[PDB]
Amino acid sequence: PSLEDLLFYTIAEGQEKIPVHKFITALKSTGLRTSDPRLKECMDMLRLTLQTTSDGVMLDKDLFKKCVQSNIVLLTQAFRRKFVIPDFMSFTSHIDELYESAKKQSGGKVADYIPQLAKFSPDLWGVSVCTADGQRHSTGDTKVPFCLQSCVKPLKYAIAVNDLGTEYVHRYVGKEPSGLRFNKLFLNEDDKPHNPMVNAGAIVVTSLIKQGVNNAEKFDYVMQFLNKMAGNEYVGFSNATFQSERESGDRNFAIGYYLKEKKCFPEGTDMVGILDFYFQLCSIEVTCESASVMAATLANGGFCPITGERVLSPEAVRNTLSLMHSCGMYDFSGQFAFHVGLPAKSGVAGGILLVVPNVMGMMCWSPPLDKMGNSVKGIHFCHDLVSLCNFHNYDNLRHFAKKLDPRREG
Amino acid sequence: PSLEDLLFYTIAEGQEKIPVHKFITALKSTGLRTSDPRLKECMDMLRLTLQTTSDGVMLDKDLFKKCVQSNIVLLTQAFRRKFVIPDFMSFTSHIDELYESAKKQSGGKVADYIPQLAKFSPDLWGVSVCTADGQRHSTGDTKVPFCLQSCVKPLKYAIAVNDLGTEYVHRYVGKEPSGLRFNKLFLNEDDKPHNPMVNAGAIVVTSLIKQGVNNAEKFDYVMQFLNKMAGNEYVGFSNATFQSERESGDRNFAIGYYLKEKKCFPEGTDMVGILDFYFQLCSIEVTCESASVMAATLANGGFCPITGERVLSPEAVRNTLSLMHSCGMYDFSGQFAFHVGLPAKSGVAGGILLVVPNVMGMMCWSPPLDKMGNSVKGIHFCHDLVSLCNFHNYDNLRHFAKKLDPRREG
Amino acid sequence: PSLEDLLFYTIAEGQEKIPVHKFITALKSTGLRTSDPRLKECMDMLRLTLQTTSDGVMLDKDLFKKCVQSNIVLLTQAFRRKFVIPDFMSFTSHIDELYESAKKQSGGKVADYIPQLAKFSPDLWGVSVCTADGQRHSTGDTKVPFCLQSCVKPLKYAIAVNDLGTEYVHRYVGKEPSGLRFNKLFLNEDDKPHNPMVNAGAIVVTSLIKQGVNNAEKFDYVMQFLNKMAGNEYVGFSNATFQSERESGDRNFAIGYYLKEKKCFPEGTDMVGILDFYFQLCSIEVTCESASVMAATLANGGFCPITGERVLSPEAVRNTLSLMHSCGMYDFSGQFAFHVGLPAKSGVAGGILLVVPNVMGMMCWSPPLDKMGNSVKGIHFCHDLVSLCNFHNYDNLRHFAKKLDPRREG
Amino acid sequence: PSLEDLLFYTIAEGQEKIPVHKFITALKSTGLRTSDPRLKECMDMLRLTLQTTSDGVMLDKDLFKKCVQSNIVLLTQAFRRKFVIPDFMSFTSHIDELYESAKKQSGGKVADYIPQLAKFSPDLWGVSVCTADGQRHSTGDTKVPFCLQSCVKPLKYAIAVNDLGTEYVHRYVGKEPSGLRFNKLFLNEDDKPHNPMVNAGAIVVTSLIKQGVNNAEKFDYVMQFLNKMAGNEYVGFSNATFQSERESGDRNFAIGYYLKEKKCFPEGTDMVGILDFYFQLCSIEVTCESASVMAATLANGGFCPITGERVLSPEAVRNTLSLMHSCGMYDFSGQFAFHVGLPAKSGVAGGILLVVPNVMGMMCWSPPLDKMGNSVKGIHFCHDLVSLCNFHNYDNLRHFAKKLDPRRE
Ligand SMILES: O=C(Cc1ccccc1)Nc1nnc(O[C@@H]2CCN(c3nnc(NC(=O)Cc4ccccc4)s3)C2)s1
Ligand SMILES: O=C(Cc1ccccc1)Nc1nnc(O[C@@H]2CCN(c3nnc(NC(=O)Cc4ccccc4)s3)C2)s1
Repeated sequence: PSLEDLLFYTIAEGQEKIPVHKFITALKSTGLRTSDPRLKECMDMLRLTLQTTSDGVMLDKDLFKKCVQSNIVLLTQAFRRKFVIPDFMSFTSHIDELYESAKKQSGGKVADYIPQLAKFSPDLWGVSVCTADGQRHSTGDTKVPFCLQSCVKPLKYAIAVNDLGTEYVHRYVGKEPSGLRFNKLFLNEDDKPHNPMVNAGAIVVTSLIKQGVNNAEKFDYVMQFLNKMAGNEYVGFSNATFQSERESGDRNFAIGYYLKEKKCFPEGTDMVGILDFYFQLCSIEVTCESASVMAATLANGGFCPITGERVLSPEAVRNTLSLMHSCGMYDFSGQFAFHVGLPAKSGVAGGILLVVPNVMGMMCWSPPLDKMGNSVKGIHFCHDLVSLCNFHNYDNLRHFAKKLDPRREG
Repeated sequence: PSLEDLLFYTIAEGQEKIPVHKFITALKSTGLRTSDPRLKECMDMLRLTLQTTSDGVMLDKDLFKKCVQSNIVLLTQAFRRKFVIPDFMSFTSHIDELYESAKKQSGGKVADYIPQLAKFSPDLWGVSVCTADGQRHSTGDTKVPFCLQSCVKPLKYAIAVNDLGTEYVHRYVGKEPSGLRFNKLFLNEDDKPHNPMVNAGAIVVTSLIKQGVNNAEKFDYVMQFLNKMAGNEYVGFSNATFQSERESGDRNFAIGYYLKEKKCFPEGTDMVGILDFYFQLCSIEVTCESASVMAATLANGGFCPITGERVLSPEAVRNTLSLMHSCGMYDFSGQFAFHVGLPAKSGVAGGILLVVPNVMGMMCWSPPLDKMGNSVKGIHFCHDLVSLCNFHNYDNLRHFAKKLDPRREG
Repeated sequence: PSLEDLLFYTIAEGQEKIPVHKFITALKSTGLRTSDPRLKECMDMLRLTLQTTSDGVMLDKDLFKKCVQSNIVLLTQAFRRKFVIPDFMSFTSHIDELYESAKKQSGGKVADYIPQLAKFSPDLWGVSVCTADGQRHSTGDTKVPFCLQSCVKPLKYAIAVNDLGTEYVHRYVGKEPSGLRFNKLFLNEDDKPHNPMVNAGAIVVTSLIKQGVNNAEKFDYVMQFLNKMAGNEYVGFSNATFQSERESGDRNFAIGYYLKEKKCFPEGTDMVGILDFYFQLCSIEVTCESASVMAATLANGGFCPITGERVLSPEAVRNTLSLMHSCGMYDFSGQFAFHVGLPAKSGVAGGILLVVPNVMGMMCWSPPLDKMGNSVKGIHFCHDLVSLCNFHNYDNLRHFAKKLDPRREG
Repeated sequence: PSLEDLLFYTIAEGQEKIPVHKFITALKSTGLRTSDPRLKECMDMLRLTLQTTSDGVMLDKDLFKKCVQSNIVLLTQAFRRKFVIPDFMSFTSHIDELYESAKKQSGGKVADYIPQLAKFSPDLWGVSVCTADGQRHSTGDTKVPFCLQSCVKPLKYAIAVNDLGTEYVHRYVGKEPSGLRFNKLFLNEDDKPHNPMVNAGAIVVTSLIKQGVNNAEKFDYVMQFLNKMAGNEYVGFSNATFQSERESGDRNFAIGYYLKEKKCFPEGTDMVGILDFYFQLCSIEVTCESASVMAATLANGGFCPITGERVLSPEAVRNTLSLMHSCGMYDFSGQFAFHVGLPAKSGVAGGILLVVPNVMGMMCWSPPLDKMGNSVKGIHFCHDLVSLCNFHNYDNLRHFAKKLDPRRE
């Protein structure tokens, strides 16, 4: 008996050897990417044996075992259809029609707040999927960088809860939606911002991360933290929006000064500096692939799906998903929690960092926003997504009408 | 091969025949109860053949086989560990520990609004479980009748959505929590009550059920409905509470008139009569066992777990859980949604109607309310429950730290 | 070779005989209805031979031959997938999603002009399809009667051109849209109403049908036509609406008198009587199944698709479609012609008579009008339909980007 | 089995060889022209073997194969009568009678406003066809160059929507016909010109193409666009016409200043410069064969029929065909939309750029205009054409009286 041989004959045909063009397209059809970090060791050993004999792309029973032996447990669950979406290619084609049915919603206005965001083209539209098992798919402008803006608010909240714990973090920021009331107010009635997803609350959260060290070290700590959430995929920084958001942020300055008398920061806070750190964190750049992985990290209880590493404590992810449910889409949050039922977070660059817990993480991106600040195409996509699969938070995994459950086979 | 045979040797021990108490204790240890409605044919023939011969209580291979023949698909999931809680015996032992730690919380005040709820003892405390598969467990004062009071609000909202649909019903009622600055107002800014879980909204929803018939017919139409949600377990009516809620509903009479003014009911509504219907629906009686099956029907996508009949549409159940999530615990809702993450509804009688979607429904009952109107022991129980199992809506089903997952073996 | 046999083994499986439910579910899935008038002999002889032996139910090669013998030419085009939409099962599955996306549009207000249209519920919403070959599908409230109102204008225009020819009819009525300052004016500068689709023009056209005869026969002559256009499905008359349009038609009276000094009718016209006839023609009743067949006759060059009968001359059908293109949706006509590109007609009752030439006719109905008088749901549906298929008048039948073409296989 | 063999034997006679005149006249009778760009390799391989031995003009099955292998799938649908007009030879003979019945209509007066248009003879008259498959036919004066004038308005509108998209373009110009005495006003009540086919709208459209570059580069971008649209057939520039349109263009200046005041352009517009661009764009030269291919690109969903290239987005072609339907013939537009049912666009030079969607494009040219500005012969031809074939937009492709349908056998 052997796990490697059994997998060999499943791909082999009962034939003697496997061409390695056939092995990787068998692999790519599980949705995995040959660049998966949990597979380097297997593809490190395939570029090795694809120089030893440049003739015969072919692989014995025994040559197969020494390329895959290292990663075999992850490869067979991929090949025994044991990933969270077993027929991943069927699901991606649904992602495709979902992408392109959203593609003809030309409504919306791109943020003119800054010359750096009006800059971005209204025809950009990208959707990226990463499952809790690492299966990936993209369509549209999926590797164009854009800034997270307020899509970083759950990520910095998670970091704060991860390092400091729920109870401390919420001495300083609430945990409830304000109400379609106070788009306008900074503080709840305990003189705390309502929740980490609104600018007043985000700024307070930003004040908590890595106290006692300067703002350059603090920023690097969030960036290496954000690196782990993304499996070390792309996360950058556009100094252009950063310097443009510091010239044009009188209300963050309004909020900041509002927080000082009201003694909403912890002792020793340099508010004007924290405003700079906040402006930096909102100009962090990602793609939808990058961001989809961080989404999937939250989809996966704090484990990065493409590295297997523990990034965020489960307590941090639960809280972060809790509040993205209720507060994550500006004024549209309650409507969104009702009709979509997914923890999501939107940003002025056109991003929606969407999380389907226990299934997949996603990132949508189209710069045209509606009049509540949400990517028009993005909102459309998530409505269609829940309208077609039982990813809604309170769909039943047993009785779900004419919806699909991509989590199951036949 | 034939299931009744396969199941026969599973209990048989490899022995000759199965005594019927050995079969009955094996079944009850799966958590099913011999009175299960989906088991009635099987238990009708065990009582019959234990009259056909008053000696030897043992069961041949066909004597067993033609007693379970009608019900075999359910008995096998029961005996093959295929229910959603496979190790139900330890899970109830946890419910017991959970029950008894809430039992030493002597705080709270019993609602003295009317002599009928001040009548109730502060030492009454009951918790009842019913799973999406029909498994039951109770502890404490579990068959004492009490009125749902506002535990009926999700149930009548579901009924309304089932017959009229989301889009119609929500012409008349909102779908968001007010904000804990608006426990006080009746209407949001589209002049709709904020959501079905608050008195103004329940009252509007009640105005929608079964228009065109008188209040006696409406009441029975809702009552037959609650019978189906409860698998025909106890659903009653306390006329004592109803007549006393007719004296002391100046706020409801306030709300009713405020709503008729603002053109909030559908045309042709007799508001004062709807108020009478509303007081009726709030004085409908249950026990925790009755009501736990009621909750399990929403846990189960609208199928009553102990009868298999479809009671509520999936759209009705999803919306009802969506709004119990955010609006279900009066002012404690946002705190509840954060710390417990379970769709729940409380009532001034001491009830909390709790739903763990895809797993189980429950009803806890202790009349002493805290200063926000929620059962003290109930609130204590629900916090302990999710701190011990990954039932929180945004717990991860794969990575959940030191919590238990009763959905899996060990 | 023989045509009945060839169709026999195509369904037969090569097997036995054909169960007659298997023949009829095969027939219905082409979209035909067993009630089709061109199939009456086949279903008469199938109901007959399912009495000749009450106990079959199967079909010999010679028994199949004598049930389909009279109808074989139509059944083969149905079974050789030679109808204008070959995969009708796909297309109706799309129509359903189109219907359900329009169902969530709660905007609009029902015409309260007369108590007869305010009666109608805002949640009535029906869509019905009939192809140039007779294939049908409906969804929603498709056999609820409503009056054509101004959906009759294209039809009476067609009747007029069919009997009198283009050149005579347009002595009295123009053939161009007014332009959106002239919603308000009755006559162009040749002292003719602008076109047959606006009230002044219809009223003049009403004056041309069946001159020299009294109003009872005139109405009856139009009713014979509309029965023929609908294959004798439901077309009725609402005396309720007619008398209320008799009370509240000061404008048609205003218009009627304005048309009389300017000598706009033919000699010998009794203007007030013509106004009465026009009021009758507007309160004629249909359902969307009924009316969808009327649209399909215009889609089909004047032949009723479900009877094969020639109803309108090609000249009448072309002109009526020419003018529904530009003038058919009130103030929205030019926008509708741009974004939808289909000959359509709207009515105050909530109807939209839509024609996809050479393909199919449809009738959408939801009584809520927008602020220009067009069914909100109808307008929404018509956008999504063309946004989904290459039916736009000026889509290309070869290069049409990511749109669907139901005229094509795969 | 092999297609070059099959096509060889369908042409061959069943004899062993084909004279290559028999192959060329058989090819021209499908209506394709040996100059078709999609046949270039094929004619490269017979320009070559028509030197290997200069007499003995005949072709084996393997020699035939090595010239047509490169172009084989386009050549058989040509020879298996699978083009959208299978019997092109009768259709062109119908186009001929339509040409000659229209040629006897001398009504009209040549545009006399500028000397360069007075220059043109009243008896010049050309009609050229190009089908969605590349079949070509002409009659009369079909590569005498003349300016598009206002026949360019759909093309610059197509370019605009192709690069910028429908929603942007129609921020600045409407999408409906004005009303028959609103020929005189420049703006509707949203302060946009009514549509891209009227001068105010065209002038605004001209303001949208290729912003941020100077007017020499702008003009070159449009001509690269028109080159692709015509499959690189004739497109020129009459500097004579351009100088008469600038000396004598007071309404455009009126329009330009009226639009600038009402802020009808996008920010950063140089109005007097855009008027200059608009005047040159209107002096672009074509022939009827040239333009008929441009028409055929619009008949064909934005793909040029003689090169296979994707030129215009499908969204762009639909909108342009939409608006040529309702707004394309000046005051005669509504009448034309009723009786002809074809998207057409007329110009002061005497052109009518006509499109039969999914079938063919054509360009008519006779300089005598009627009293609404449309070529008399062009208008006559467009009436007779639909009077003969079910090309009317709302003709039925199934029940169509005695009109003939060249699309079927
Ligand atoms: O003008 C409108 C419009 C309007 C609409 C309908 C009716 C009337 C007016 N809206 C404004 N929004 N913000 C404004 O000014 C500043 C920025 C936000 N600031 C606040 N944060 N938190 C607050 N409240 C408490 O903290 C309660 C509290 C609870 C317990 C103790 C102390 C205070 S105010 C102050 S003005
Ligand atoms: O007890 C206090 C204490 C208090 C605390 C701090 C300062 C002093 C006093 N305050 C009261 N709260 N409620 C009261 O009773 C009234 C009956 C119901 N009323 C309303 N319901 N819903 C509404 N909706 C809109 O108003 C939206 C809307 C609609 C159109 C435009 C704008 C907004 S009004 C209010 S008294």
